[PDB]
Amino acid sequence: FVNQHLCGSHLVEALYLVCGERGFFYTPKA
Amino acid sequence: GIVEQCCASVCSLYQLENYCN
Repeated sequence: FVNQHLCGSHLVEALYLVCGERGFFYTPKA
Repeated sequence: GIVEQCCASVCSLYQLENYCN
């Protein structure tokens, strides 16, 4: 995606660069 | 979460979309 498989909030910065406006839903929950 | 896949493999955009609304 980015050039290297580096772990961090950069893939949440990527979720703002894609979905942006709504925040994010995510999986297991109450 | 599927964002630990980006810490251990070739991170891809379908992993982002498939987690939003």
